[PDB]
Amino acid sequence: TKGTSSFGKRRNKTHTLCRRCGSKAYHLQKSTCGKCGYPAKRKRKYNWSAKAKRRNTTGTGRMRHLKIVYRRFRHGFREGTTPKPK
Amino acid sequence: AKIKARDLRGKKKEELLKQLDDLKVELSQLRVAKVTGGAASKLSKIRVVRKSIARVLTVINQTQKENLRKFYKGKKYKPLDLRPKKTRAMRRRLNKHEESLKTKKQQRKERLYPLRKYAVKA
Amino acid sequence: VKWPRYIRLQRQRAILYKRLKVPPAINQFTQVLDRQTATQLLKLAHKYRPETK
Amino acid sequence: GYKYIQELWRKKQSDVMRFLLRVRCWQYRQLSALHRAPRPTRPDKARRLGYKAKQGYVIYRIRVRRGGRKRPVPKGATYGKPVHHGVNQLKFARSLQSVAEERAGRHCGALRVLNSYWVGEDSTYKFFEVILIDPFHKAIRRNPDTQWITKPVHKHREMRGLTSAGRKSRGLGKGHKFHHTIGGSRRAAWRRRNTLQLHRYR
Amino acid sequence: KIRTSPTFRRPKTLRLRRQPKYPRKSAPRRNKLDHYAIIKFPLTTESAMKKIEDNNTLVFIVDVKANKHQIKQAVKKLYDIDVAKVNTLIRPDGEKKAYVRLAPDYDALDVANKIGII
Amino acid sequence: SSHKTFRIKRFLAKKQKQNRPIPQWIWMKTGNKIRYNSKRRHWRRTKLGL
RNA sequence: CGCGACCUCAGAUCAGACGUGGCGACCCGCUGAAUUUAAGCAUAUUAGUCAGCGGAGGAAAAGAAACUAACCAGGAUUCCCUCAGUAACGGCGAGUGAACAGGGAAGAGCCCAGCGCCGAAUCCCCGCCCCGCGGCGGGGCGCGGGAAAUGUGGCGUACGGA
RNA sequence: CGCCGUUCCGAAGGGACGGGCGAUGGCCUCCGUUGCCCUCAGCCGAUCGAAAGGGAGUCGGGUUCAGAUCCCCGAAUCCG
Ligand SMILES: [Mg+2]
Ligand SMILES: [Mg+2]
Ligand SMILES: [Mg+2]
Ligand SMILES: [Mg+2]
Ligand SMILES: [Mg+2]
Ligand SMILES: [Mg+2]
Ligand SMILES: [Mg+2]
Ligand SMILES: [Mg+2]
Ligand SMILES: [Mg+2]
Ligand SMILES: [Mg+2]
Ligand SMILES: [Mg+2]
Ligand SMILES: [Mg+2]
Ligand SMILES: [Mg+2]
Ligand SMILES: [Mg+2]
Ligand SMILES: [Mg+2]
Ligand SMILES: [Mg+2]
Ligand SMILES: [Mg+2]
Ligand SMILES: [Mg+2]
Ligand SMILES: [Mg+2]
Ligand SMILES: [Mg+2]
Ligand SMILES: [Mg+2]
Ligand SMILES: [Mg+2]
Ligand SMILES: [Mg+2]
Ligand SMILES: [Mg+2]
Ligand SMILES: [Zn+2]
Repeated sequence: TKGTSSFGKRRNKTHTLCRRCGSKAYHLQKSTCGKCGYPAKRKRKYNWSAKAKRRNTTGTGRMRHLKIVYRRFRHGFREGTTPKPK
Repeated sequence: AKIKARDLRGKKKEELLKQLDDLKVELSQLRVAKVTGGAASKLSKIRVVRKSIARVLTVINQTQKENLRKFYKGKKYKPLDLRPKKTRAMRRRLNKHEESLKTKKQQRKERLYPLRKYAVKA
Repeated sequence: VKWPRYIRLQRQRAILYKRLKVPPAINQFTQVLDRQTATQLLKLAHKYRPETK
Repeated sequence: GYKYIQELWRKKQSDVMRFLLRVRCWQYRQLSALHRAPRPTRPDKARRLGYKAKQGYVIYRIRVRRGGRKRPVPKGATYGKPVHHGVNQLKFARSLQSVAEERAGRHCGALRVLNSYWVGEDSTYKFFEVILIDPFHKAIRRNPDTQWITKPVHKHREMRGLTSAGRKSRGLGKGHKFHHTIGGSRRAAWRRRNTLQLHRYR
Repeated sequence: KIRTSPTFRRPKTLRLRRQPKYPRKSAPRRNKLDHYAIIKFPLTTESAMKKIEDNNTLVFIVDVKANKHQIKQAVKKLYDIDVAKVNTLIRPDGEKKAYVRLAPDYDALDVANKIGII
Repeated sequence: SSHKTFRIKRFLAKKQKQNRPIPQWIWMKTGNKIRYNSKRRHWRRTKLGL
């Protein structure tokens, strides 16, 4: 009865998609995420999981501002200039 | 007709917004042709008109930004958009004058004991 | 009245300055210049004020 | 003058200074735990520790509870060998003055801690005063005698143990007493002693 | 001025208004929910052609962020036709279908004849 | 259920539009290996997480 | 009663700034084990290590002796060879374990408070002029406002200095 | 890092009528606006917590291959 019988009672979910990390780990009762600790300011990460870091690091996403900073860097972040016109 | 960005810079703000308000109607008529079924000669003009709108709005924002930083060319406080945007640590430095500042004690040391140029005989 | 903390603090520090045995070195500041000598004093100390900006 | 307040603040066992330190400690015991002071309580000790009476210099007064560091564990039960059954009589390795300077350097994270000093204590509290500098004022930016504090290297001097009260806790120094901190720090000494140099040719 | 009540309440002081010395952003951001972006295309399905023919309505795939007010006031701009009512619904596809019912005198079938869908 | 939310109706819509076969014009390309769509999903077997 | 100071303390979508979070190989500050070794084990060892927390930089930290020495003396810090598996610690068991000198890479010094001297001789802010203007400055005006005598600037700091 | 704590060590109300002063837009008549005082004010704790608790107000008929107290027609109703 502890098995197949009590596997039907599973109907109300514990977690939902966190809004900061898009993972399905937001405990609806504790109101905090198990993947990023959303209500806490600091993203939670431990060294004892070397791989969960490599799944969430500065390369894993779009770097929509870093991949351009790495390009404006090769010229000391020049500003207010354009090439000489034709 | 190939809308180049060169012959768009002399026109006036409302002589640009009339072109915008005509290109958006040409878009609406092309997104209608797409759903009613239209010739590929028309369907392929969507990529041409979305980019004509892109060129127009680009020249509009460029003239507006040049006018803005000309109005604030010599002013002291200017919008954070016209302020030079570099890295946070590069914007939170000391000025080249704060770097090039010296106490009167070092303006007196550097003066009374300069670094002399010399050689030695071998 | 229930006063704010800073008011009650300074109002009962003026009381601690009446309950605590104040050494004569601090108590020698209560015996001060009178109200008649003060006038003539500042009268003389007005002809020798420093210069302004 | 300043040497008169100096030689006066060394007779803390006298009458006048045990009255003053006691009315000060009573008044401090009524305010908040971390509050800004209007002006330096000890102007002489503040000059000695680097306080120029000019804009940008700030003084925070802060109180800390005396006593050692009980180990944060369950009821008793520090699971380990009897060596580490100690919870009660343990001591903390950073002085209460460094803890005052870092509760100020954390409550107000924009300002840079310079030093701090003792302004009173009782059985359950120690009262310090932390000399915070505002590193983006122009009285500090332009004045070149003190524009070193405005560089990013001196962020959180007290979280990195570079203030006076902090440096006093890392056991560094030159001599035959300070051998275990030859090199950068205790861990940069430990690394070089516990590091096996394996040359190419052995 | 006697203290009539034993509760010292904080006195109300004066509060000024923001007189900035420089606007943060240089220019107001243009309204990206234009009258044109708010209406993408119509539908030509016999589920909406019976609405046009019988119910004298039209079926547009409007932007999802659009109110029935923005829709009404943007069909009265792109097509110059007074509107009876608007009924929106978000499809399982994701887009927001909108049934716009024209005034009694205006004929949907004859404004769809105009704009193209017929 | 039938008492969805907006974020969830929208996530189901995305999971509906990702559930279609590769366009037929796409394996005459040159640098091509995709024989078929392998990221497909059946509503019965795999249950979309959530 | 009122008026005006000063001190202490609040309120602002007050004018202008600043912090927050991420990364984390290396670095700085704390917290801190137990597997294992001892042919058991309890001190020791593993180890100030794994985990944990905080803070940075392109390096960090340290740094111009309250030093080493006992010589015919050396002279900031950091690094390598060597001292040295040494002196020493240790159920003196298991095991642990530096420094001085010397040869090299590099090489650089300084600054305050205080004590005195000077008419506060000093600093920040706003308004206007001209320039510079994409690292917000230079010069001139303002019986313009503040900070500061509960101490600003110049000389000056243990090698002595005035 | 944070934890404790929810009326407890708190200057915790940015509100209202009337009056006086001041300004504003127009049949500048007479209301409305916002600036300054005068008068008055309890509260009890920011905020969250129920598609079964509390919670104003829509019913008939027709219609689709799949939607109807939702669309069409006809009758109402609450709130501002
Ligand atoms: Mg539960
Ligand atoms: Mg240092
Ligand atoms: Mg000591
Ligand atoms: Mg403001
Ligand atoms: Mg064993
Ligand atoms: Mg064994
Ligand atoms: Mg065993
Ligand atoms: Mg042991
Ligand atoms: Mg050891
Ligand atoms: Mg320790
Ligand atoms: Mg670790
Ligand atoms: Mg952390
Ligand atoms: Mg950080
Ligand atoms: Mg950096
Ligand atoms: Mg350094
Ligand atoms: Mg020395
Ligand atoms: Mg040496
Ligand atoms: Mg040596
Ligand atoms: Mg050499
Ligand atoms: Mg000097
Ligand atoms: Mg001096
Ligand atoms: Mg709590
Ligand atoms: Mg609610
Ligand atoms: Mg209910
Ligand atoms: Zn999450």
